[PDB]
Amino acid sequence: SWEIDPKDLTFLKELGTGQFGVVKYGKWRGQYDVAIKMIKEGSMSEDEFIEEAKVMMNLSHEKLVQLYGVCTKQRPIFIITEYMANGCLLNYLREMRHRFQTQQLLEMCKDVCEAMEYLESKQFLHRDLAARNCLVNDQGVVKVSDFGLSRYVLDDEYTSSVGSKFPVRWSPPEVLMYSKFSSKSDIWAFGVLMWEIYSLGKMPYERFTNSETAEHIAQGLRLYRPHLASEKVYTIMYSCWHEKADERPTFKILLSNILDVMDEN
Ligand SMILES: Cn1cc(-c2cccc(N3CCc4c(sc5c4CC(C)(C)C5)C3=O)c2CO)cc(Nc2ccncn2)c1=O
Repeated sequence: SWEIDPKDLTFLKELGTGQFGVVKYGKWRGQYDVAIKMIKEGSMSEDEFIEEAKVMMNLSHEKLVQLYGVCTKQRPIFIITEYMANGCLLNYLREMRHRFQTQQLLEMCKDVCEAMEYLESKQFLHRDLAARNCLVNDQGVVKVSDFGLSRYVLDDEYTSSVGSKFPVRWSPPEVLMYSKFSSKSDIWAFGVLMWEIYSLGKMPYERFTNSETAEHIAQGLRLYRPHLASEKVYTIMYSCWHEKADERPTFKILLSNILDVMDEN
């Protein structure tokens, strides 16, 4: 794992707080934009993360928010990542909702699907894919962020499937019932993400509680077709929500489906 010298980091701006505490914007060696997570003590299974972190860093793709390296020879430890000037996709969708062409929406889906196909090819699970966990750069490219980190979270409200922070609305039945994560639970989440994109950042199952969502999707309830989604596009997101995991497509197939819709237009 790349151990970055904290002396090479210059903090510039507060970016707010996430599950592991404060995140800042800064530069590495006076030139490269980076984000720096300052890992709050007690928020992360740190020994576990450090022991397992090299695989995460070796993940390299244009549509992933890259994990560059770590600073572990001090307290608190740092995680250093690629910086994305336009912030998280969920806010981006909401703030420009009157400006998007539908072709731009499909392109966001393509971006995320490319990232997820790559992770799938590495047998690497995201485990918390959602618009809130995608970021947007200065040229409008969407990238997937914080893949794999859900595993190291110490927060019972997040790790319990009946916790108030658990991503119930992005979870398939087998995750809610058995905590069975697989590439196919990332597939389900991706479908919900597509719905978030085409709904311009609406909350899935708004007005339903988490437990009501779990209850009803287990009984077959599915998100409705957003007004901006064509039938071809809705067919793609809907295919991600087969009750049976083994009936859901791969990200390779989804990518091929999305490319086909793009060509046709
Ligand atoms: C890389 N990066 C991270 C952030 C940023 C800033 C504050 C907080 C966070 N989050 C939010 C999401 C998140 C963490 S850790 C973690 C999650 C989900 C999880 C439960 C699985 C584990 C986090 O660190 C992030 C995303 O990692 C903001 C950026 N950009 C901007 C730009 C302008 N304004 C604000 N942010 C940016 O480029």
